[PDB]
Amino acid sequence: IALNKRARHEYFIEEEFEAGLALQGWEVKSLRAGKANISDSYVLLRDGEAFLFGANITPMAVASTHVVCDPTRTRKLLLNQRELDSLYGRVNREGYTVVALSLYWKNAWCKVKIGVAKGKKQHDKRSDIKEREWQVDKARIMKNAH
Amino acid sequence: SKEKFERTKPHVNVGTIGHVDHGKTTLTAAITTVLAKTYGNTSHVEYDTPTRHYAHVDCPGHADYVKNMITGAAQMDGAILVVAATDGPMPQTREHILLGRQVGVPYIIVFLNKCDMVDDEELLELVEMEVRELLSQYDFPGDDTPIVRGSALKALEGDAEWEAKILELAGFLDSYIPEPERAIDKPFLLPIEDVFSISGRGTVVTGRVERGIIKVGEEVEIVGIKETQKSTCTGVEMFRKLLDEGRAGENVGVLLRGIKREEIERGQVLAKPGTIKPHTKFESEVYILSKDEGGRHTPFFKGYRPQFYFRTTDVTGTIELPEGVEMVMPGDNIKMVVTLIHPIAMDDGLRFAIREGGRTVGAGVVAKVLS
Amino acid sequence: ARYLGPKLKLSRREGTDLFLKSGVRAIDTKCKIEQAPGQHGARKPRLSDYGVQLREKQKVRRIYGVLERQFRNYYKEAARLKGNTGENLLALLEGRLDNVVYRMGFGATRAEARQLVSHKAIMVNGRVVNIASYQVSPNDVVSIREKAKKQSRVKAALELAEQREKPTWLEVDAGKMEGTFKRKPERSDLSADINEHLIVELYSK
RNA sequence: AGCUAGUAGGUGGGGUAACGGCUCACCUAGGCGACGAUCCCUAGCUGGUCUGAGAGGAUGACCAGCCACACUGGAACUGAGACACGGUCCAGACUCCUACGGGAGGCAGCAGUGGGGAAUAUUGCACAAUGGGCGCAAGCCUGAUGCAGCCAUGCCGCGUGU
RNA sequence: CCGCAGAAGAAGCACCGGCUAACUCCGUGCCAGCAGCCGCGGUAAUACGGAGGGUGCAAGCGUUAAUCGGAAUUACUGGGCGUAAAGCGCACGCAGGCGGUUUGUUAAGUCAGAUGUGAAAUCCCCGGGCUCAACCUGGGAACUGCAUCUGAUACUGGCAAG
RNA sequence: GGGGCUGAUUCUGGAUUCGACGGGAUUUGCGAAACCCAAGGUGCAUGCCGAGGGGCGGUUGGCCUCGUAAAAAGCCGCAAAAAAUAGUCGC
Ligand SMILES: C/C=C\C=C\[C@@H]1O[C@](O)([C@H](CC)C(=O)NC/C=C\C=C(/C)[C@@H](OC)[C@@H](C)[C@@H]2O[C@H](/C=C/C=C/C=C(\C)C(=O)c3c(O)cc[nH]c3=O)[C@H](O)[C@@H]2O)[C@H](O)[C@H](O)C1(C)C
Ligand SMILES: Nc1nc2c(ncn2[C@@H]2O[C@H](COP(=O)(O)OP(=O)(O)O)[C@@H](O)[C@H]2O)c(=O)[nH]1
Ligand SMILES: [Mg+2]
Ligand SMILES: [Mg+2]
Ligand SMILES: [Mg+2]
Ligand SMILES: [Mg+2]
Ligand SMILES: [Mg+2]
Ligand SMILES: [Mg+2]
Ligand SMILES: [Mg+2]
Ligand SMILES: [Mg+2]
Ligand SMILES: [Mg+2]
Repeated sequence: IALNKRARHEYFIEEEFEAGLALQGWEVKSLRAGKANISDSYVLLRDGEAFLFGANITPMAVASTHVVCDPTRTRKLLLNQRELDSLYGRVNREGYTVVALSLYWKNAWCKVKIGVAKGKKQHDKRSDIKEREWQVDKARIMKNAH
Repeated sequence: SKEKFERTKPHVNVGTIGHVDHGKTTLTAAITTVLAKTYGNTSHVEYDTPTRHYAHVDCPGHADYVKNMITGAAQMDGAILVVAATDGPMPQTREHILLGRQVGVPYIIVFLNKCDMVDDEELLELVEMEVRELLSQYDFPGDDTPIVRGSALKALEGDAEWEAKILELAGFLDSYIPEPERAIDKPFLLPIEDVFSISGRGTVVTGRVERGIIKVGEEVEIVGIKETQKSTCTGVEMFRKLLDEGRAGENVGVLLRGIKREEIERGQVLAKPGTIKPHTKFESEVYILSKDEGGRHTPFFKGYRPQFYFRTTDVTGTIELPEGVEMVMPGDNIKMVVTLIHPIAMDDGLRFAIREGGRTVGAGVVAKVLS
Repeated sequence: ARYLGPKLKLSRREGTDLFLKSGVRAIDTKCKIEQAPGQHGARKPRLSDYGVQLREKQKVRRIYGVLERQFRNYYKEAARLKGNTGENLLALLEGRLDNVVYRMGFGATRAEARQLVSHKAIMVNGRVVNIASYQVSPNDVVSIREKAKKQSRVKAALELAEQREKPTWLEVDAGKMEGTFKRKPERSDLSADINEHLIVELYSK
């Protein structure tokens, strides 16, 4: 189902729809089988209706033994005109960040099940920052040694 | 490796690329037997004519073997069109003559088998006139070419008339093929075409010396696909005979030390050190015509992926053109930049062949190198 | 492989009277030399330990022109010998032929002395040598061959030699370009700008 | 955790260049073993080398002494000196040649080739010096040896400049 | 070795947050990515990629493979067993280990002296020659071992007395 | 060097791929580049030059310029007597 265990354990998905994406023959024919790496896809704002970002291509042996197929290749999300400016505004002033979740199939199209997830806050690093400050203070206070 | 070869009667290469199952192997075997009697896959037999020493290459006439046949004909200095006089010209023969003209074989001699299988004196003349007309229309020489009729398998049967006929055939072959030009001016260079592994001896690489000489004990450099390395030659030989130096223009086998059969493949060149460097992209001018020079008809566009055949082998390549040409429609006398996957040691002025779908599209001459 | 490259930056990295270039062209604290004032100039992070010892080893090596491996070989020989390891090491460093030429004055700089020794501008006991690592024994004489006499190279070096003080063990005449090396130096005569037991501690580590 | 009955010993013969169950016939029923017998796995040993202040630990690269081996195994002869490293016989595998009547072979020697590997050499020159064996001796030969080639594989020194 | 034109023909690698010698910027933004550990990297990375600049070695620099050291972390020199790992559930007892006090006698353990020996090679010390060195070589010591001859009788032990 | 073989989905006998790429039928809610005239006035006007001219020093008969008679002036600037940054901040 490609549940995206990261987005499951953190910031439960809230909104999603069904759409495909554009890709070349190199990074295709393996999503039909199912192999992929779509864990925490970092989809950000793109002028072309938020082109798909973050998720890489499956490491299946379709390589020409130079690269897998494409270390970085353009991936396009699909939306007529509904979420370019609205997505920009939501990311700016709401806290909801759209990420790709799963890869469902119409038996032909590898659908981008992008989910609009909430930006969850980082863990309290207010102990390790002080630990690092004490470490650098210890490294600096070694002056009076001859 | 037990005969000390004498560099007399300069080596000349003659190749039979005649019709399939029309007696090419039988003809070359008969020629060798009659010459060795009266004088005392690519099959490379040899024979010493009183005029010049010739190496006869029986090439495969099959269409699917055209890739190695390209080197066999580029290797070749004189072509022998071996065809049956009872069937006349064939599509395979036309393809072979087109390939020979595209690779640049100057001198061609036509031989008509099954002379005695026809009890007439007009059909042989009719088929000879037909093949002569074909040559004259396909940009080949004409009435100044020795045309040879006769049986190719009875030349080995006990006779005298056909033996004299085939001796006369060898005579004008050596007459019509004069002393060829050799290019021993620049440092040594030899493109590889075949690899053998001699037990107790090592790895040997076969090919026609493009330029320069090779003395026994000389250092040479392997330059080619994915690899540029160094090595040492020990025991220059030719047709299982002892040699001292290897001139340019003859097919010889050079013994290399510290060579792996799987590591060294066909396509590379044994050059003198510091002479040539492999490249993957280079600029070249193309010479395609409008429609009647192999090139396609429809106006194709960029992204074309043809095979760029070279002295040794070929590789799929991509072409990019400067601005000012929206389309790359046939009729391309312009210059463009060709990028290849496998690097091959190349120099300016190199002539390569552009092919696709089993047919030649156009020619190209290397103009500059972009590495 | 003698060191080659910048020298003022090399000296200001540590900050000492290591030695300078033979020619002088405004050698002073004009604006920024070793303790650069103005808007910056952090000179010493003040490292706790083993750092000053590493700096001492490096400054010793760059002054004498010796490499790390040869310097460690000299240290091992000094430790194997009797006496004090530091003074034995300094004795070997001074007995290196290039420093002998430099302290005799025929070498304007230590690098220049090494260059001359390599180019055979020096001879020992009436025999040429082209090794800057040769060790001279006491009561010996080292001469300059007739070919090196005509060098503005050497003329400037001998001119600059007499502006400094003179050592306890070298007596050199420039009328024949010859110097007698009588005894071996000690820590008392050697410049007291470095500590030897810290270096001993470092490579004994 | 038991092993061994030619096994422990003696009496005589034979055998060995010499002692001796080495072997034979008889008799005695012992011998070895908890300090590890018997059996299994691994392993060339030593002078030495590395790491260590030391006792210790690892290992046997180069070289030297000794042992064993020469496709696997068995056996004997010549020869003072072998169960023989470029002597002989035979069983087995492999390879090669044959005229298909029948024969040859064992690079763990110098090189060199195929395979393995992270990975390692030229099918050189010379008896010029030492040594080796043969010979009145000059003199023969020696892949021992010495020199040559490649590799920065390790140590040392010099140089790219003042 | 002598002459010949000209520096003219000859420098790279690793690292730069603490261990450890070395600081700034740009971009990505638990992503891409570094690493031996501590541990980094969630818009401001001296730690990631690049750039600038510094440091450590240098025709050699880093990763990996194996031994020892630090590991007193198999500890005899030189650990511990109530709660961290560790006193058998308890008792008897053989082989085994040790053993109260005094005398005599044995020389076994132990100690001393002397001899031969510990191959050469190698470590080390004093010197010498290769431009010093690497390397080679002379002499010396050492190789703490082993066996033999004679003494010592305090201690452990054999024997005889209490 | 050649032969066989795998290069999606039931060898797809159709996907607007709702959004990607040159641009487009259809009506227009648009002005010259989506689509022409100059239907309100306005001649100092449709429309052309071999060409000749500034404040210290040069000039691309001109990116300045004339209704082309030969004149009213732009672009570079610090080198000299110039406004040289009165030579090097004697600025
Ligand atoms: C053929 C592939 C391999 C060749 C290898 C290389 O070719 C070459 O690079 C070569 C460069 C000259 C090359 O690229 N050849 C490879 C590629 C290019 C082809 C070359 C030459 C041509 O010119 C455009 C060549 C045919 C040319 O046509 C002229 C006359 C036309 C003949 C008729 C046939 C043709 C075509 C034709 O379409 C035709 C027709 O019109 C009527 C009926 N039926 C036909 O079928 C004349 O005969 C010239 O010879 C060099 O020869 C090298 O030495 C090489 C051997 C390494
Ligand atoms: N009757 C006849 N047969 C011929 C003659 N020349 C060749 N052949 C036949 O050609 C055959 C040899 O063909 P081959 O050379 O092996 O085929 P290729 O290598 O493709 O040309 C033989 O079996 C002959 O029977 C001829 O002059 N007369
Ligand atoms: Mg007996
Ligand atoms: Mg073994
Ligand atoms: Mg043999
Ligand atoms: Mg220890
Ligand atoms: Mg220990
Ligand atoms: Mg403990
Ligand atoms: Mg416990
Ligand atoms: Mg208890
Ligand atoms: Mg219990």
